[PDB]
Amino acid sequence: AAPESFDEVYKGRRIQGRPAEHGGGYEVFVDGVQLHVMRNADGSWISVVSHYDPVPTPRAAARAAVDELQGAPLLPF
Amino acid sequence: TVRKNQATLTADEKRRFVAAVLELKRSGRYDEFVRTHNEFIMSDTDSGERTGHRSPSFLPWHRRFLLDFEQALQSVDSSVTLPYWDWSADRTVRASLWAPDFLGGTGRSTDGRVMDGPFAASTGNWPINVRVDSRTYLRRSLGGSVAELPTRAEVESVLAISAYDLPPYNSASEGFRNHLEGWRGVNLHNRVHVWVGGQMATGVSPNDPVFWLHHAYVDKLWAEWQRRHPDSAYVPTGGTPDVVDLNETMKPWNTVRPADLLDHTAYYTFDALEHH
Ligand SMILES: [O-][O-]
Ligand SMILES: [Cu+2]
Ligand SMILES: [Cu+2]
Ligand SMILES: [Cu+2]
Repeated sequence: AAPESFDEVYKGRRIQGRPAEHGGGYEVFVDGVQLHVMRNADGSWISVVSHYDPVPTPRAAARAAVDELQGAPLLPF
Repeated sequence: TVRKNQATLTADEKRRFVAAVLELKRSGRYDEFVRTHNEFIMSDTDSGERTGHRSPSFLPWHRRFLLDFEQALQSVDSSVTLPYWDWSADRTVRASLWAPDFLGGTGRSTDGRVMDGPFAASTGNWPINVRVDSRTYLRRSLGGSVAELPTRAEVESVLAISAYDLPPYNSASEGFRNHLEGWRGVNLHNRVHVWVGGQMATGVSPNDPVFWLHHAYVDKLWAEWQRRHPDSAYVPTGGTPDVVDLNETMKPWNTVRPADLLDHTAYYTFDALEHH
């Protein structure tokens, strides 16, 4: 079963996640732009801007992406 | 073709390597390596097709990818070969690797921008074009997101693992390949990506020239593992869905198999590689 959806403002940016590059079952958006994310076999997550650094949830991956971006707009993949 | 530890390059060899890298960038060829890597990063999944990452072919795939890149460098300057970064030995920001005559240093704390060396954005010679993070300058934060590079003792524990890889042949596997890649265990290759930070922490990690030196040392560790376990070899060896078996061909090239890449000495040697 997919993780739950989420919607919050994190560090001034809107991050959204929902159940739905790979056939991969969950979508995340930063200010409306989709961020590629992926789930690992042990249930951890990564995103294309933190791809070598597993975190426990898709919200954690979205937050890690906002941290990485330092205010920059995400470009669509 | 001899691949040398970066720490050992002469000033002339660093000059020639940097110039060849910058020319691949200027001509447009470099960025397609970045693009190829990101496409595989994004499509390799633990429960579906997986070729470049999180799979047994992680090591031959990167071996062929680095050969393609080294052949492109040699098309510019036939004397140049890919050096390797032994991050277990050269483990601080003070390593000559990160000096302004080679790769330049860490990024400044505000925006992570690299401010010195040949690849600093201010030179006009290193636009970041293939990107997800919209910024167009090289970034790094050495030791920012993880405190330490792997040590020789940690590498040795991974080198001692006898099985090349194991079912289910993905990021959950026991075995040498997944320990070296770093998804399980004390974590070698993934941790180095995180330690450099900036683009090296992302799916467009070849945007940083250190990518190649990191993977050339990962590649060297496969060669070391082989010398430690001459009795052990690539697996799987046939009939595995979604995974590249030993004699199956690999995308994107389609014309080469893990079998064709196990013996690096068909293509290059190392400055030093311990015997069995
Ligand atoms: O994996 O780069
Ligand atoms: Cu991915
Ligand atoms: Cu890598
Ligand atoms: Cu023996």
